Amino acid sequence: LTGTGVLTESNKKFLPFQQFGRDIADTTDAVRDPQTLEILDITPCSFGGV
Amino acid sequence: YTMSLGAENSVAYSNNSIAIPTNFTISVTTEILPVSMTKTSVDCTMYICGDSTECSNLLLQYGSFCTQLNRALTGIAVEQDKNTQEVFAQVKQIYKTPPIKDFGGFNFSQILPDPSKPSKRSFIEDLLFNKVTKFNGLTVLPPLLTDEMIAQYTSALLAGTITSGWTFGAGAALQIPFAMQMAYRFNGIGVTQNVLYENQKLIANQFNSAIGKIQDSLSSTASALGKLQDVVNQNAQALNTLVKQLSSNFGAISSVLNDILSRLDPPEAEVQIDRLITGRLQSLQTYVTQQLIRAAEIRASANLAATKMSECVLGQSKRVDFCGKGYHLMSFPQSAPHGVVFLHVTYVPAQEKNFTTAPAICHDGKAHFPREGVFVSNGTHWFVTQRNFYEPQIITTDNTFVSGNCDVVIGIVNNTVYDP
Amino acid sequence: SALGKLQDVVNQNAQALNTLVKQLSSNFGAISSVLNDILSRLDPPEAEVQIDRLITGRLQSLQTYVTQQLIRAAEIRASANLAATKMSECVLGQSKRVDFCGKGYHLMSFPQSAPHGVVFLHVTYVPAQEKNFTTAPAICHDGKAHFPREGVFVSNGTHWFVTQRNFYEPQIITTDNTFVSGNCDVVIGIVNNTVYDP
Amino acid sequence: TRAGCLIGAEHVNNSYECDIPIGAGICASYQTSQSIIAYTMSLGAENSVAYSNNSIAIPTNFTISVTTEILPVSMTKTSVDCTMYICG
Ligand SMILES: *[C@@H]1O[C@H](CO)[C@@H](O[C@@H]2O[C@H](CO)[C@@H](O)[C@H](O)[C@H]2NC(C)=O)[C@H](O)[C@H]1NC(C)=O
Ligand SMILES: *[C@@H]1O[C@H](CO)[C@@H](O[C@@H]2O[C@H](CO)[C@@H](O)[C@H](O)[C@H]2NC(C)=O)[C@H](O)[C@H]1NC(C)=O
Ligand SMILES: *[C@@H]1O[C@H](CO)[C@@H](O[C@@H]2O[C@H](CO)[C@@H](O)[C@H](O)[C@H]2NC(C)=O)[C@H](O)[C@H]1NC(C)=O
Ligand SMILES: *[C@@H]1O[C@H](CO)[C@@H](O[C@@H]2O[C@H](CO)[C@@H](O)[C@H](O)[C@H]2NC(C)=O)[C@H](O)[C@H]1NC(C)=O
Ligand SMILES: *[C@@H]1O[C@H](CO)[C@@H](O[C@@H]2O[C@H](CO)[C@@H](O)[C@H](O)[C@H]2NC(C)=O)[C@H](O)[C@H]1NC(C)=O
Ligand SMILES: *[C@@H]1O[C@H](CO)[C@@H](O[C@@H]2O[C@H](CO)[C@@H](O)[C@H](O)[C@H]2NC(C)=O)[C@H](O)[C@H]1NC(C)=O
Ligand SMILES: *[C@@H]1O[C@H](CO)[C@@H](O)[C@H](O)[C@H]1NC(C)=O
Ligand SMILES: *[C@@H]1O[C@H](CO)[C@@H](O)[C@H](O)[C@H]1NC(C)=O
Ligand SMILES: *[C@@H]1O[C@H](CO)[C@@H](O)[C@H](O)[C@H]1NC(C)=O
Ligand SMILES: *[C@@H]1O[C@H](CO)[C@@H](O)[C@H](O)[C@H]1NC(C)=O
Ligand SMILES: *[C@@H]1O[C@H](CO)[C@@H](O)[C@H](O)[C@H]1NC(C)=O
Ligand SMILES: *[C@@H]1O[C@H](CO)[C@@H](O)[C@H](O)[C@H]1NC(C)=O
Repeated sequence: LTGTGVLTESNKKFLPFQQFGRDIADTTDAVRDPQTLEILDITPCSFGGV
Repeated sequence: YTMSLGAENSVAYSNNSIAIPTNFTISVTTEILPVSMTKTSVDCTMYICGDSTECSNLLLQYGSFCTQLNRALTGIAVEQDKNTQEVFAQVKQIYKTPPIKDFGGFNFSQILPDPSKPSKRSFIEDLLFNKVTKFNGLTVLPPLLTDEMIAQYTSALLAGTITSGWTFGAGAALQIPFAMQMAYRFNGIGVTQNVLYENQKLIANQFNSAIGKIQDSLSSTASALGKLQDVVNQNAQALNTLVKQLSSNFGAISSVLNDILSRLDPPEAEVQIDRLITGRLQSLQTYVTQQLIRAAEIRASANLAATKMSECVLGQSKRVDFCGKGYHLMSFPQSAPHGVVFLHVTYVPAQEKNFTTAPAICHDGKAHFPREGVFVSNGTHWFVTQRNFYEPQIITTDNTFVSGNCDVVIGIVNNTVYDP
Repeated sequence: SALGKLQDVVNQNAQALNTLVKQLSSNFGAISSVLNDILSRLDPPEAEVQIDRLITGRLQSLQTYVTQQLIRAAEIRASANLAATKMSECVLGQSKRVDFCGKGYHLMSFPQSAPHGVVFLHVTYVPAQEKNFTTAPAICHDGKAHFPREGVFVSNGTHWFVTQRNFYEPQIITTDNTFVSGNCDVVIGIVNNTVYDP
Repeated sequence: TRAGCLIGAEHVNNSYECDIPIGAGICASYQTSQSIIAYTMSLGAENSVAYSNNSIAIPTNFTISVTTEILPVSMTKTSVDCTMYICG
């Protein structure tokens, strides 16, 4: 599962069988790391107009 | 069921009967208008392609479509500040109230700003604010004026209205006692000023009561501010739709640009990308068109709001239903999220009695007409009185004027006129 | 910059039209934006493919243009309706609408023409020197409460006068200036003075 | 600021009429040695009205003002041929 972004530790709980989560827009919100079974949140990299 | 259009009312019309109010009430009503909407902005390239180089290059085949869409949205966002500025920023100075709130019994403490809060809003304004209530190239620009700044303009308009009447809206603010200001407003609706002074306590009490009713109405009924909530909901829905469209395949193997890119070589990847571009571009164009139409609707509302501020708050209107129902006396603005709320104070006749009337009285062959008011009778004696409030007076030569004689006016009454 | 509103209308339409023209140079996936390059080089079974994609692109560009002009046209019409209203209420009469015909009290207006628009010159009256006077809602004389028919009662610190509200012009208070209703015990803040009877 | 990161303008804590708007209460202008500055905009001068229960202000003079209001009425009557534009 790929993408570009900033990873932080999450403070949410996944059920034991869930592998990743999604937001209201149905995009990837968070993932379960495959080696350490911890949940990380994915934040888009900052951007804006100039 | 078949709906009713209202109760029936047979008016007791006759060629010699007039009904005249002997009492009145003061009513304060609330009118709510949208002024602006969220200044959103959408990046025409990021929405469609993200950070994909291949997609970005394919979009060059469409020329200026990308920039036209951003230009249109930018224009809307600018207009939203223009609308706000026109409605509220129309006072030349920021006026303040005196430290001693002596307004002749009229209590404005619920509409004046509260000095103890971090945001100087009135009690009513706090109620209004409490009741009204994805990253793919989509952003929101802040408004130029902040809520605190709007509150200051509102406060200035209110302070002006209370201490200098409408004068500040034409020239310099010139102080006037509040009760005298009301006297002018009463003459302005056809009611002689002595009516105000002789009933000053009553009028002030009815006013104060009406404000308390407003606080309860707004506190208990969330739906009261539905017009502003509606603007918010429609823009939110349009935007969520734009986002959901990114998940459509439009004939593609996948809606995800990265799934196409990570699996196919360019000679094939481009086919899949091109169809996603067409679909996403069409979806974005649809969004922008709808926002232009919606923006126009809001602007029209803002223009109306600006007009009401000028004609209802900065003066006394003669337009019949323009500044609330009843005869207009004065109005006070309050701010609201993305809009303005007006409190309109009107005079309503409220107890009528059946009097006999006549168009004229003939005395010694001369036809006498009232200068002001009408002639009435209680069944024994004839009096002259002002039209909007029963107050009978002896008919004298200082009340009437003479033109013509007993043989011209239809329905002329045989009586005398007193000469002091 | 004084006439920026009219210049703005011109600039927006010019920009929209230039955009429509520039779009003719886009390929939209075609080998060439020039219809004649396609026709002079390819046999019909192939030329049609290239032509069809140019048509789709050009048709979409034109539809976009027309939609924008319909929206813009509506904005102008609304302005024209306002202008027509002002001609009727500011030029052909004297308006009572507070900020409708300029700031200050309206006296009269005069139209002037302009490219694609109208310019109004609004003549208004503005009060311009105030002074601080003492006032009262009424004067009681021999138990009778006297109110002005027009104007207000004022005092210069020693004498009371009645004057028109919008321009200081003090007059002796007489029975021809005031009317009587009620007495000294009803009006709040009523002043103790006399009224002259000619 | 709340409107973004502003680089090159000098922020001051004075208050001035708005010239070039930035957002969220902030504007910028070029002034006195002349450089771009950023500031909170002023909403106007303050005016404490001398209100009392017995004082009225009355003008003793007036002026005549003439102001200009400009409104658009029409736009160029363009026309586009739906076939020629596309096909020549
Ligand atoms: C104006 O009305 C407000 C209520 O809307 C009055 O507020 C009350 O003030 C007293 C103190 O004098 C408090 O004990 C009450 O609890 C307050 N009432 C509420 C609902 O908070 C205010 O006194 C009135 N002002 C004048 C001059 O009459
Ligand atoms: C005009 O109507 C008002 C009410 O709108 C009358 O005032 C009320 O009188 C009753 C007694 O009959 C009191 O209990 C209420 O408290 C009064 N209300 C207020 C706000 O003061 C008034 O008396 C009527 N006047 C005439 C001449 O009929
Ligand atoms: C109206 O008042 C007049 C007196 O001012 C009454 O007196 C006269 O009546 C006779 C008979 O009808 C008329 O010919 C005279 O012309 C009247 N005098 C004048 C000055 O008009 C008259 O009767 C009264 N009319 C009614 C209907 O009561
Ligand atoms: C019409 O109004 C008059 C007063 O203007 C009433 O007459 C008065 O009645 C009182 C007793 O209630 C007497 O003390 C006064 O002297 C009478 N005045 C006059 C001029 O006669 C008259 O009764 C009323 N008529 C009707 C039908 O209401
Ligand atoms: C207002 O003017 C009256 C005279 O018109 C003064 O004269 C009387 O004063 C006594 C004592 O206060 C009262 O009981 C009388 O009722 C007054 N006469 C009348 C006709 O009202 C009165 O003193 C003056 N009041 C003030 C405050 O100067
Ligand atoms: C208030 O106005 C009156 C005039 O209406 C001023 O009194 C006059 O003063 C002149 C001298 O400047 C005398 O010649 C007149 O005879 C006075 N008239 C009267 C009726 O006394 C009065 O001084 C003004 N008061 C103030 C405080 O300015
Ligand atoms: C993967 O291997 C590392 C290193 O031996 C170990 O620390 C980790 O717990 C292992 N994770 C899983 C899911 O087996
Ligand atoms: C006037 O009289 C009619 C009967 O002729 C009655 O129905 C009506 O209610 C009366 N109106 C008032 C104000 O008393
Ligand atoms: C009013 O109507 C009655 C109906 O019976 C009629 O007799 C009377 O002459 C009329 N009066 C006037 C002034 O029209
Ligand atoms: C009225 O008096 C106040 C002081 O109480 C003063 O500040 C104000 O400028 C005066 N107004 C005029 C018109 O002289
Ligand atoms: C005006 O206010 C003063 C405040 O000291 C008070 O003494 C006076 O009685 C008030 N007069 C009126 C008519 O309200
Ligand atoms: C801010 O205000 C202080 C006075 O309180 C003044 O000394 C200082 O120079 C001002 N600074 C700026 C950047 O405006």
